[PDB]
Amino acid sequence: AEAGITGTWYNQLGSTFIVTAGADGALTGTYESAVGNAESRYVLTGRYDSAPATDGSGTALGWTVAWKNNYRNAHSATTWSGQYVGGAEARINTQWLLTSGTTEANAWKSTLVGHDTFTKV
Amino acid sequence: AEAGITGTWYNQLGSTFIVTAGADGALTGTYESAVGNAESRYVLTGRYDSAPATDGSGTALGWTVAWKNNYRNAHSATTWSGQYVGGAEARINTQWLLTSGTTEANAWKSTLVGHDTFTKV
Amino acid sequence: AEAGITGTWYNQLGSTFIVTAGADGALTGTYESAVGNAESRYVLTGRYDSAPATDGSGTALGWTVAWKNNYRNAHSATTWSGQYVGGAEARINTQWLLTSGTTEANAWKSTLVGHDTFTKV
Amino acid sequence: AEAGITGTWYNQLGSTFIVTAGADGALTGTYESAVGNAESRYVLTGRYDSAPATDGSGTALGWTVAWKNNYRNAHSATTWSGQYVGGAEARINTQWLLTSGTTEANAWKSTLVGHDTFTKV
Amino acid sequence: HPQGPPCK
Amino acid sequence: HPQGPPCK
Amino acid sequence: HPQGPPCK
Amino acid sequence: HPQGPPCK
Repeated sequence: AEAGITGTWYNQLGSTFIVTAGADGALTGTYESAVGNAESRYVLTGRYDSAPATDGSGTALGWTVAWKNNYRNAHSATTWSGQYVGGAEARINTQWLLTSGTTEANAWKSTLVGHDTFTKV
Repeated sequence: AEAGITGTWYNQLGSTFIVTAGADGALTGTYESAVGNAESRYVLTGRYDSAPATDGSGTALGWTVAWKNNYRNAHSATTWSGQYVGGAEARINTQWLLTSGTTEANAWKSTLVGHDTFTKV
Repeated sequence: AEAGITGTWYNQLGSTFIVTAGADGALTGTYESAVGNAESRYVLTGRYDSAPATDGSGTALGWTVAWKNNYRNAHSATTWSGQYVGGAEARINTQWLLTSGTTEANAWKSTLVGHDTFTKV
Repeated sequence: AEAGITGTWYNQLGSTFIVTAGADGALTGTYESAVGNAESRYVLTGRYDSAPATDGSGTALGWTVAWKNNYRNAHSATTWSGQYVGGAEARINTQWLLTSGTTEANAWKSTLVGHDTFTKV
Repeated sequence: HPQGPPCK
Repeated sequence: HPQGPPCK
Repeated sequence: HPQGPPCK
Repeated sequence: HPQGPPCK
């Protein structure tokens, strides 16, 4: 993990995410939306739970991206919760929650749920 | 938001969370589990999407807590996705995802989902 | 359960649901949207897992409502997953998934998640 | 849809599901767990939202399975929410919620979330 | 959507 | 749980 | 789990 | 939304 997590990850929609996993559980980096234009980049911050694993379990982690930068303000934030599995074909399997700020009346429809799998290729 | 988010928040189970919302969307603080003993404290990191709101919408945010500190290593991480509503009775309504690191065979059962509402009281 | 589940349930938004829990795990009834006009009624079908409970656990159940009747076709369906707790103040605590039919391009945003608590009062 | 939904579906874990989609939105059938032994079969009931689709959208549906039959009583129920996409390679993309009956103290951990994709092959 | 609160 | 993969 | 209610 | 696939 940590060294194994640090790097560029890609998902099946065309998004790219680049993270540095720090020694004491920190996850810092940027998320880039498709097109890959100069600033389809947003800041991401998260944490991972490092442990001794004598049974090949994955490393639990999560991160958040607020969809606001100097070109866009989508008034929403997404959190990804999942685990990192390293090896020949390392991947991060996640489930995410995307919440939009709404008025109280629309709070019932404020959160979407999905899943993403990220690979190094 | 920001100034309104900074502070101590409590949920209906007895957990306490203390955050500082920084000028450029950062969320940094600590989460404390019930009992409230010296270190039932974990680091939390997140982001919030600040905007001009002329229609009373909430502020979207999210944060992550890896359940590892110097007394516990629960090999899991939780992410909370929701929105902050300020005012007389400000609250943060969230839905969360808690993922445990598992072996590949148990990956199907690695994530629990729930919801939490936090208040200043 | 079963006898305890059969009846009218109300949630915090103003929706009413009326179910009959059949002997062999069947759940059949109607869901009514707010206003409570003649046909804001949709058919619901589900199942519940009946067991001997010597430790006061809840009864797991779930049901589905397709949002189509003779006045509306909202091209979506919602499933509620939760448990029934009986007693003085019996309630059904649920988490739901509402999926809309979308084109493949919008499949990422097709599902919302939420939670509902239903009571007999 | 309807005729297109009726049939046998398989997911990536080895589960098989057989449904009949009735004229007025009903979904009735059986779910079979891996091994495929005589009774790893459970009853499933659900609904689908049929509509005219002039833009190639999927058909929203959902179903519930209570994990109790004459050989097993797993004290839980799962609901799948998703959409059916037909064609050369028809598939049903879903997200599910599996809730176990728990005591009130464990209600926080009663629901797992995941996703499944089913195909005809 | 029919699943929401009154719109009122 | 009956909803999982084979345990094998 | 540290995220739960008191166990008490 | 910035989190989606290309719109293309």
